[PDB]
Amino acid sequence: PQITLWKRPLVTIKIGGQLKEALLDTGADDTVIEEMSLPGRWKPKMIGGIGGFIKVRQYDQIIIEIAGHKAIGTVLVGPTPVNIIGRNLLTQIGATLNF
Amino acid sequence: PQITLWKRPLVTIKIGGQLKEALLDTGADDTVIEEMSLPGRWKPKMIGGIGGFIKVRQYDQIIIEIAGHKAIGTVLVGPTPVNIIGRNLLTQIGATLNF
Ligand SMILES: CC(C)CN(C[C@@H](O)[C@H](Cc1ccccc1)NC(=O)O[C@H]1CO[C@H]2OCC[C@H]21)S(=O)(=O)c1ccc(N)cc1
Ligand SMILES: [Cl-]
Ligand SMILES: [Cl-]
Ligand code: NA
Repeated sequence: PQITLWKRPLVTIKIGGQLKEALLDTGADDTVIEEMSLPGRWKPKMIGGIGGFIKVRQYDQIIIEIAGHKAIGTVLVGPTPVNIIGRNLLTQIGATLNF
Repeated sequence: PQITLWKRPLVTIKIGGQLKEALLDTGADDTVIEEMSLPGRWKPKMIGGIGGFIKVRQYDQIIIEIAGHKAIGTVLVGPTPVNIIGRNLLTQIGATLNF
């Protein structure tokens, strides 16, 4: 698709068999989702955003569908205000910015 | 251009007579620039992201040149860690996300 930006670029994602809404976020290096259970081990990570830094749980090699496109990669879990799809998975679904 | 997302989508902007580097950020509703002076009136605002909120100054009807394309709109000024071009100005330069 070609998504304009007059509204937030929200899409449906599917992770752990559950549908969620997430924001396609070219300003995010990494994908960060609200608290949920994921399989396997996690590693610590700190990410910094507009109000400061937060701790998240880093899960690698997680299967996630984004707007109908399959991705398998790193998902950070923590107190993000909205689910955000960052560049690590936007590249997997072939997304580009165009103007 | 077409900008891939392997790296942060940074561009040069011109604002208030100054050249700055900024991030093309589809996850940002509004444009937020590090501290600088701008002409005219402003009003205080709080904006929130990962990490919490910051206080900014809201200036309306500001012209910015973004990668060579002129746009006008609201610019928030305050202690953001990165200059961000948000959707309010991305729309004006015809930016889309494509996959
Ligand atoms: C979290 C989003 C809903 C909103 N943010 C835009 C987002 O693109 C920020 C934009 C951003 C970018 C760098 C630093 C601070 C904020 N990215 C971000 O927090 O990404 C974090 C996850 O990946 C990491 O890579 C970047 C920092 C980490 S925001 O910076 O909080 C913000 C909120 C409101 C406005 N008007 C403008 C920006
Ligand atoms: Cl605006
Ligand atoms: Cl349009
Ligand atoms: Na003004």
